[PDB]
Amino acid sequence: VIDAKGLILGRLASSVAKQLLSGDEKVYIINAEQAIISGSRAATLREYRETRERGATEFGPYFPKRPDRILKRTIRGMLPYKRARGRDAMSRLKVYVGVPYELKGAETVTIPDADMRLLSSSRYVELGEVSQKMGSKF
Amino acid sequence: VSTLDMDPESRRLFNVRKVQKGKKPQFKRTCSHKFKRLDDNWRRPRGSQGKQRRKYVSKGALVQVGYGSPAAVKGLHPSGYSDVLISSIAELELVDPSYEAIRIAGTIGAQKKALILAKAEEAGIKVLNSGR
Amino acid sequence: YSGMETSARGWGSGRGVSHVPRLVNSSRAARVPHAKGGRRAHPPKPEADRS
RNA sequence: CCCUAACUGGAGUCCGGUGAAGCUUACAUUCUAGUGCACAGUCUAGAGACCUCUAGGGGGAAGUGAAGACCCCGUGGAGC
RNA sequence: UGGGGCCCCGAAAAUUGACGGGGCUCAAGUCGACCACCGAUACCACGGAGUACCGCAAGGUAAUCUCGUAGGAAGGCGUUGUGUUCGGGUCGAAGCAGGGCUGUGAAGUCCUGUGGACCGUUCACAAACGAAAAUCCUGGUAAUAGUAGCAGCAAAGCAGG
RNA sequence: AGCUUGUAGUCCGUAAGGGAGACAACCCAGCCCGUGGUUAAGGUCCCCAAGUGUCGACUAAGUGUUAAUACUAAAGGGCGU
RNA sequence: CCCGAGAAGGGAGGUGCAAAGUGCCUGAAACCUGAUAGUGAUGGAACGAUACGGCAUGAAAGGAUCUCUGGCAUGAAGGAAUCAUUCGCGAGGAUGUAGUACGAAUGUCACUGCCAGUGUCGUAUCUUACGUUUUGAAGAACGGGCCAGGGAGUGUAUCUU
Ligand SMILES: [Mg+2]
Ligand SMILES: [Mg+2]
Ligand SMILES: [Mg+2]
Ligand SMILES: [Mg+2]
Ligand SMILES: [Mg+2]
Ligand SMILES: [Mg+2]
Ligand SMILES: [Mg+2]
Ligand SMILES: [Mg+2]
Ligand SMILES: [Mg+2]
Ligand SMILES: [Mg+2]
Ligand SMILES: [Mg+2]
Repeated sequence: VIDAKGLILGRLASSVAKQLLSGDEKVYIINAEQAIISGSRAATLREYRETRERGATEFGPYFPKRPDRILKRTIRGMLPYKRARGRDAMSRLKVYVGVPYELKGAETVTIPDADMRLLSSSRYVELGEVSQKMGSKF
Repeated sequence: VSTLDMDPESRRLFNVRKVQKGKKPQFKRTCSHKFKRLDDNWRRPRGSQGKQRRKYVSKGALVQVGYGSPAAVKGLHPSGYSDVLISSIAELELVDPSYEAIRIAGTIGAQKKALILAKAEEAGIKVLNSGR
Repeated sequence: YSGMETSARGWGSGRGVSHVPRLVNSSRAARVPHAKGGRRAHPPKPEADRS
């Protein structure tokens, strides 16, 4: 159980991907909408709106809108998910927005190196705001 | 029923050949599995663009003398006893059972093969093919 | 003239078959060493001197 | 033709009987971009994709038919 | 005011898409240095094979040998038959399907099943002597496919026995 | 001009294996077989084995994350830093 | 003798060492039908090479100090961990411990009954088929639907080595 409040998206995704590729633990990532993405808000929204409206309707990348599914997608990128190792790793990963009912009272561990206060600027937006501006309801 | 007369140098060479011919590839022809017209025997690759003739490591192993067995134990049976193809009873009088072992001819009938095996059992030569 | 007393001629191109000689009234190939019933390319000669 | 509609008979669709042919190295559920002899379903990186069947018209397979009939070359021909 | 580093505007293209992708902001980018590790068939070592030359032979040397198209040279495997030596076979030959063993390999030999009459080998010698391919040739047979056709020019049949 | 025509060297053609995402000829490397070890090129956040490595600065533009290169936009300007 | 409308055909039954059972010797592959093993309706493709596992087989031809699991002796190349000292802004280095413990392999003693192999499937790395024309081929260049058999340096005369 990883509390993703105030954590960088890529650093959290890389840490969780390596942990799942260690290959034993089911990892729950609560508060996925409160993850941080560095860079200016205009560039972040421009990249995410370009990636959202990319593919074809029969073939193209159906990039998600929910924050938990976007975080799941980002962790999916840093895995060999087309392999059996990657498939097992993605089956052993659950991402939630907010705190689900079965995780109330549970114990959490947050990544030290993926902290958002290690950054040295005000240029960031949360993953929840990017999901909300992509039209998501969460 | 005799002790194999193989010195420890030839025992080491025999075990060396056991390992190295365990690791030796089968040397099938290129693309033999794709077409049913092709056989399982080795034909040298000849096309200018073929990947096996270019010695791609993913395409197999080229036939070459580096794969050869050790010179001392080459041609020996996996039991270690040297092989002498016996096509008649007269070939049992020019072989000694201290380090060898016979192989009876395939076309031999029971009538003469029984005599061959009786003469080998009385003489002591090891026999690889027989019945019981 | 073993395999060679035929009067076959090729069909040329434009028919989808090979260019080998074929009979004047059927498509069966003749007279070449790889056609069925064709002449033996390089057969023994009675004028050879084996002595 | 604007602008297509309805109806008739024969096909087609479905059913019983009979019953061929043409493409085909292999695999093949694809889509994008790059690379590659500079026009890739098979390579590289991603994205999608449960399988099987029926009907549909033809986007693609640089679809099939065919040793290009245009241009050049041949110390190749023919006719004039 | 001059000389520099990075960045910015200048900067518009046609299927959705390319830092290889995810993503990354005192970096997971750029610059000046540094440390430790990873990572080849290279290098080292061990055991083995082949080759080159030398040695009568055992054997000796090779850091100064081991990739390879056109091509030259050498040595071998296989089919059919002749001379010659030695043979196998109804107590089951050849051939055929699978498998074990040997050999770098060509291939050889062996075992299981079927078969019903011939088949090899030593030393030499000959060839109508080895196929994966020629829009190759002959034969057999698929996929297409239970599909097209069995309609257009004369739409012809139904009841009873 | 990934144009055409030369010259010196080295390559592909006829060149494996390792690495650049793929890459005829770019880097290591020229290669008999098996095992062990250590390195070359290049890399060490994940995909991917090994650094969320150290020191001193820069960049705020997702610029960049592209040795060579047919694969990488200029002149001009900036009281951007 | 039975079924069948049946001089078809099928079963039962018999002749024959053997159905070899009327283009009938052996009876391949392509192609087709059924069974067995593995996998299978979440799945990525030159169909394979290498290593490790699951399932099935492993009777013959393969192993019986052979297969599995450990101790001891000698151990090439390489070479720690831990601890102490000292240096270094730091990551870390040097020195000693120590060329120690270990380390491919070569022997020996216990221990065990499987192993080599075969079929299929999965996991990890690598490979875009073959021949040809090509400077360059996986080519959207040419050839092949598949299988079997046939299919290409031969003789005379003359010159040269
Ligand atoms: Mg004839
Ligand atoms: Mg032409
Ligand atoms: Mg001319
Ligand atoms: Mg040659
Ligand atoms: Mg053929
Ligand atoms: Mg009708
Ligand atoms: Mg060069
Ligand atoms: Mg060269
Ligand atoms: Mg290379
Ligand atoms: Mg050429
Ligand atoms: Mg043939």
